[PDB]
Amino acid sequence: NMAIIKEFMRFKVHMEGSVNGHEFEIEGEGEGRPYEGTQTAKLKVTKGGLPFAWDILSPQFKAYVKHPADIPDYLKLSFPEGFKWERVMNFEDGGVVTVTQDSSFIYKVKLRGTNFPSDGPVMQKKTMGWEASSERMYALKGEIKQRLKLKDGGHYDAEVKTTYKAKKPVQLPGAYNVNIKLDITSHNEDYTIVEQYERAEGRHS
Amino acid sequence: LLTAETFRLQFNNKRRLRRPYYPRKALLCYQLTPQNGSTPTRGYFENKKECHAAICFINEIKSMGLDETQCYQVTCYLTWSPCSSCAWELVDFIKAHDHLNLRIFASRLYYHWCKPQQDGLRLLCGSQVPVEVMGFPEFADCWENFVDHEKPLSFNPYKMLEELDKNSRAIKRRLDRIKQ
RNA sequence: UUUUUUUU
RNA sequence: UAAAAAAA
Ligand SMILES: [Zn+2]
Repeated sequence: NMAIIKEFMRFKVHMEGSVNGHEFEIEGEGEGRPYEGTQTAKLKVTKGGLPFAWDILSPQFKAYVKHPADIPDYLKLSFPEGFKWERVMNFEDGGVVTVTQDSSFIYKVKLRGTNFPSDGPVMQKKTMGWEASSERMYALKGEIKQRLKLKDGGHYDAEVKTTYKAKKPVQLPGAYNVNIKLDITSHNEDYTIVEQYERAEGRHS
Repeated sequence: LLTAETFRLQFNNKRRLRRPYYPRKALLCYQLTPQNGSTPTRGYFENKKECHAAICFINEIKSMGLDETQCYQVTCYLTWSPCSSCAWELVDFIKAHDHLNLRIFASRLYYHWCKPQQDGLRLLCGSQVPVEVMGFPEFADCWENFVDHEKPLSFNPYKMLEELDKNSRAIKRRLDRIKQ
C-alpha cells in the first residue's frame, strides 16, 4: 500500500452536475499528502459559467484522511481499484442534493440538486462557509448534522448521509470519529476559479 | 493561544526574508504529554524580558508542580533554535530529572554564527535530546495545536506549505550536516 | 540575527 | 534596487 501510495500524490476530477435544471461541468486537479491529512484542490467551471453557492460542492472532495499506524486505513487500502460513495444532503428549507462518485487518481462525479427555494440562503448566496463538524463513523456509513454559517447570523442546518464502499474487501476498523476542517483559500467574484484546502484526522471514540 | 498571522510571522523564516526587514522574535511551544493518565498540557512562551523562552519554560515546569513518579515525553516546537547558555541550562535541568525525555524541533537555526552556539546544541542531539529542525509534520502539528485554528483564518491556509518545504529542504540538510 | 561566493 | 542558489 505504502509503496504505491506515495506521501505526495495528485488527482484529477471530472464532475457533471445539474442544480435546479441548470447543468454544468467542473474539471479539477489537486495535490496533497494522504498520510498527513492535508490536501489542496484547484477547480475550473467548464460549462454554465454557477447560479448557486459553491459551498454545497466542497464537502464532496476523502482519501486524504490521516490515520494512525495502529488503525487500519480502510480508504487507503481500496486502491489501486478505488472505491465509490453516494451522498444525500437534505437541507432544512427543502433543498435536496444527491451525489455519486467513483475514485480510481481519477474521480468521476455525478451531482443532482433539486428543490432549492429561490429565496433560500443557497440560491441567494447568504452562506459564510461550513462550521466544524465531527462525523462519527461506524460498507461504511456516515451521518452529519452540518451547520452552514449565515451572513446575518444564525446557522443553516442540513442532514447529510453518505455511504462509502470499497471495490476490494479489506479489514473494517472499530468505532472512531474524524475531525475535518475545510477552507476556501481563493476564489474570484463569481466563484468560477476556486482553490480548496482540507485537513482531516481520526480519533478514538 | 496564538494568531494565525503570528504563526507565519515568527515560524516562517526564509534565507532572504519578507519585505519588512528583520521583524522577527523568538517563540517556544512546550507540549508536555503525561502518558500515565494521558493528561497533556500545552503552552507557548515568547522570548520575554531578558529571559529566553527556554529559561521561562524551565521555570514554568519548575513552579507548576511536577510528579516524580511517571515519565514525560515532552515535545517542543520552537521558532528559533536555542542559544548556547540556555541549551546548557536545559541539559542541566534534564540531567536532574531522569523521568523526563525531551524532543526539540526548531524552525530556523538561530545563532550568532560563531563557535559557542555550534557545540551548544551538539551536546543535546548526542547526549539526551534528539534535536532536529522542523519538517512538514512538526509544523503541521504546531500549526493547529498551539496556534488557534478557530473560525477565522488570516489568509494563511497553505502558503506555509511551500515555505515550510523550503525551510525543511534547506535548514534540515544544514542541521544534519551540523550533527554529522 | 552577523559574514563569504556564483547566476538572472 | 529585486530575486535564485551554495559554504563556514
Ligand atoms: Zn538562550
